[PDB]
Amino acid sequence: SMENFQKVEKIGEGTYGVVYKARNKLTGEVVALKKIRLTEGVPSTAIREISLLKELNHPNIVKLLDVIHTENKLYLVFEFLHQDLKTFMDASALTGIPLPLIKSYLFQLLQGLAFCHSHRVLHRDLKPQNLLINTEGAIKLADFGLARAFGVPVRTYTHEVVTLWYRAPEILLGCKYYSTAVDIWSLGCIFAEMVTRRALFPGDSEIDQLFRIFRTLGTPDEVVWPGVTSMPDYKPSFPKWARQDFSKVVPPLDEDGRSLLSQMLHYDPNKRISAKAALAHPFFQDVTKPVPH
Amino acid sequence: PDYHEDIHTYLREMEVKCKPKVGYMKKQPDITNSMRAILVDWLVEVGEEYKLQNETLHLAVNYIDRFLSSMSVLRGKLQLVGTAAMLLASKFEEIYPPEVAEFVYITDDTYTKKQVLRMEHLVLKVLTFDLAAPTVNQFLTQYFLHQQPANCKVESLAMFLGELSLIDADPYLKYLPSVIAGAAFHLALYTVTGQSWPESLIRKTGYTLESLKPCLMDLHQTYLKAPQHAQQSIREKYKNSKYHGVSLLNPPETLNL
Ligand SMILES: Cc1ccc(Cl)c(N(CC#N)c2cc(Nc3ccc(OC[C@H](O)CN(C)C)cc3)ncn2)c1
Ligand SMILES: [Mg+2]
Repeated sequence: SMENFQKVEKIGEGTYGVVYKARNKLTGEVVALKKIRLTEGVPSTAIREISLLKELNHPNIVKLLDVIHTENKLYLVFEFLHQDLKTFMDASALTGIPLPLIKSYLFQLLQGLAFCHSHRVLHRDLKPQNLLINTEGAIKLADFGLARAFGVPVRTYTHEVVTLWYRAPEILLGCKYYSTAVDIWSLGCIFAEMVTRRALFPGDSEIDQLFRIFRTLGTPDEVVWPGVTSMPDYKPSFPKWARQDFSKVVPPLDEDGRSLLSQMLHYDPNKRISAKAALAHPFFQDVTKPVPH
Repeated sequence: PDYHEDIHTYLREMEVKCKPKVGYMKKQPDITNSMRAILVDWLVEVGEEYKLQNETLHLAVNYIDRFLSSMSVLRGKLQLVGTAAMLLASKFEEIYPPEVAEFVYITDDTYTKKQVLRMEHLVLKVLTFDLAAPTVNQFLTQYFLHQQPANCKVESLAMFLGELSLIDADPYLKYLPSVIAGAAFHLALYTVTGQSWPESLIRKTGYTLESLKPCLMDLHQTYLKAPQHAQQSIREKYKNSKYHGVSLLNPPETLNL
């Protein structure tokens, strides 16, 4: 079954299971292989990942190429991309990322994510480590191990969701319904981070996380976010911080860039911009697809 | 309405792709519609004992009907197929699925844990890991947003009717989830409020009362004969206050179509 793949090197460790770079000896094709040692049967994360990636064919969503499924092991065969955005951002310490690349990346991520939301999928773990880049200039959503298929309208899904730094305030305040808006939030934080090359809200805890978001965007009241003060994990002793001048949040950003990031980081999930609607933002009026260094 | 319409459209396409094959039961050498009726009804009981989502029940049943479309199963192995299917649907759909021992336990040790887990891999293989099937429940829930105003009795009764159609492969294997959900929503709406399938849902779905009629005439007789059907766990479940006691409501004598 794995007879035609030759391991090249280990890549790392996923939501679950272990990832190697491999090549197809017959075709020459380079692949990432997620191995799953198989208890409680097939992990629910693996079941969701496989069903949902098979549905999602998009230029900006990692391709699941095959599932090799033995009584012993389950292997997911992905197309191989050269790195993740995190490693790219670290490497850009002193250059920094050219605007045209930041823009092109965001345009692409918003394309992958719109397609996901159109196909009733929540990703629920967008972070730079899960966003993969090739040498031609593509970026792609990866790691659908935390993803789920959603209904219209949403039910309550897992609370214990989104790497903390990228986690939307409706999750942190315990709203019984979150939806597509939590993935827009995470992409907001990453847009910010591609520009500054540090994380926008690096909290150490749930309360530290909220407070950091509050010091940047202001503590939300019932005018900005109708319903906040009734949310389960809202506390009326919350310090009430002034909203900051948004040109301070990410200073290198021009007017259209600020406008966009502000709509992505809108408190009220219902007023937060959709991935679909964001594609048409004037920010992207001059978008190209430059290759990275 | 962010993506509600992209989503309806996608679910309309996937429901055709995910469809059981309407005539599979004649090709089954050993099991019947009646045996499948028994197994579904037990699955309802199981979902009640473990407090599973209605969606999880609709999903498992989809997995079973599609599995039985290509795989011949002896009558003493049907419950095994349905156990794995409910275990798979739990993993897909539940925040906290029951653990594999809980599934073994409720078969009353008909099967070992090895068998349940071996069946699970087999069901995955036959279904090619294609588990995000559209369901009647997924369609109803969108149709509910078209009520004026919302009515909990209407919702719980539409769910109750959509659920009864899971039991009887003849005639409901021949209808798509969106159509059954159509009939169910209209029949619920008419029974409780006197109203009909709204124009806004004609706009959304392209279905009219006329297109819904054949499914609707069947669903009406199911509702009328529900108290006398051999299988009775949906009727008892929907007597609970959680679903506003709707199985207690009187079916209309006629639909005036
Ligand atoms: C494991 C890990 C984490 C996240 C992901 Cl999406 C993946 N998957 C599987 C999926 N879906 C990849 C990776 C990949 N390429 C790659 C990804 C990171 C990478 O990082 C290099 C550094 O070593 C990271 N580090 C400093 C700790 C190098 C190559 N191409 C295709 N799929 C694997
Ligand atoms: Mg037969």
